[PDB]
Amino acid sequence: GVTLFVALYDYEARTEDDLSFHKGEKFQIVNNTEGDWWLAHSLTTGETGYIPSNYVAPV
Repeated sequence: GVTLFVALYDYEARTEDDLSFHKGEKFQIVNNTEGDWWLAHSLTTGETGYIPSNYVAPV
């Protein structure tokens, strides 16, 4: 099945296509083949955007 990811720390986005999120927020990863910023879909907000991959861990 799928691997969800959980935020380890809060984060405030600083660029246009990045998500802001809270520790504990969960994500499905849409794309991880373009570097360390991953396109992710938040299970809290329903939004899609980039997250720093070191801010999450697999659930």
